[PDB]
Amino acid sequence: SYDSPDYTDESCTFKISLRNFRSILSWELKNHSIVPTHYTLLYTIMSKPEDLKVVKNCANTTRSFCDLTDEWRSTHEAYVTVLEGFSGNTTLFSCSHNFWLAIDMSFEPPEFEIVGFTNHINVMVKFPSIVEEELQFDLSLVIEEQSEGIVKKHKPEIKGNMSGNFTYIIDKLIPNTNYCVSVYLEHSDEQAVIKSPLKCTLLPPGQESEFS
Repeated sequence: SYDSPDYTDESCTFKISLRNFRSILSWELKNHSIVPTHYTLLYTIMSKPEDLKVVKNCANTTRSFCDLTDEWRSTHEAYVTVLEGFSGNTTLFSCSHNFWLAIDMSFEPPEFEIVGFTNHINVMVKFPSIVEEELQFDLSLVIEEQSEGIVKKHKPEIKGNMSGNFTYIIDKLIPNTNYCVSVYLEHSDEQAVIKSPLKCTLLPPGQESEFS
């Protein structure tokens, strides 16, 4: 019992996710009274809010999460999006949001593993096969190493590392080092931490017996 009534009839909350450096934005329009099925994902760029587009296949669509790999190439812009959802045949809502990709860039879907050796770590971040030489990105990757209780944030040069089986090795460690390795990117702040579900790969723990 606090604040105003729980307006659970239009959460109008949208989220964007970057799968293999592909943009995909979704929406969260809660249902209370009317039951809207089809929606229309409309998007634009903050610098030009007058250039909104009802993306094909994302207009009156009885689906929710709409994709956009080459539709939001303005990585250096805040893709302002207006998702207008009509309940059945009538317009029931029209909400917008300034998507800060350049500042948010949510990366997670990509594949990633980490094999740990008795005395070292073998981290492999599986980013899509792409030739950065034609990449409009300007983001890095952060290999966070949480071994045996020790948390760390690695940020290897992604100048050609975000194009397949990223290869990083966390060394300078002693046997028995179970580390949860996350794969979050960094643009220029400590708030863009898309720390995906880590990977806790251990090494042959050298905590065996003890003799001469």
